[PDB]
Amino acid sequence: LMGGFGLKHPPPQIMIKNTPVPANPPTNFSAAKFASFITQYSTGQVSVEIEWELQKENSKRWNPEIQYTSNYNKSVNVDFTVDTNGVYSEPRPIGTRYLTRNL
Amino acid sequence: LMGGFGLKHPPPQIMIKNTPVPANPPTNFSAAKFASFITQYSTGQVSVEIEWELQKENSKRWNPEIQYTSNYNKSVNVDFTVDTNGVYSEPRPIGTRYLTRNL
Repeated sequence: LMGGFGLKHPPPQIMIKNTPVPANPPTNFSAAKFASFITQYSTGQVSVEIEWELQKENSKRWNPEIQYTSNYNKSVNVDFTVDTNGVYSEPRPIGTRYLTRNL
Repeated sequence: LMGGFGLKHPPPQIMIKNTPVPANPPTNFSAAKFASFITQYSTGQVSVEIEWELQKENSKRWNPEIQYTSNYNKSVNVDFTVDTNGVYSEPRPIGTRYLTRNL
């Protein structure tokens, strides 16, 4: 109901954690669990590749159709772009429904 | 300079006329040319088929591009359509330059 595709078997969850690295144990045995750990974090790179199937528009209508377009008028910032501070923003919620079809 | 493609050998001219059909000649020979003709015209159907080669847009720009679009606001007449009297009109001179490319 928010949108998208309902999948019985959706893309699986990818789970990740940093393996615990203990700090130095005491020199005499203690059966208590370790609360003492070496502070660490991890970084890396993640690639995702999806293949999408398209359904082309077959329409016979004579007149032109509504398209999603940028505005030609001048502006301080270009839409869908970084600003002077390096912040990427999205001006509007673009939807997918423009082309038309008969019932 | 008006636009289009310059061709040394453009599409040829297609020429058509109605063959003259004389009216009844006099019954005695006269060497004067005939000025007297059966009034007639011709109608028919004409098909033209052109094959056009396309050059696809390769652009890497992130932000969206200007498109040619219809206006969604309501109006008495749809653009590029007949009116109530059956007259087809073109509201504006659509040009071909929308997509962008670097120098």
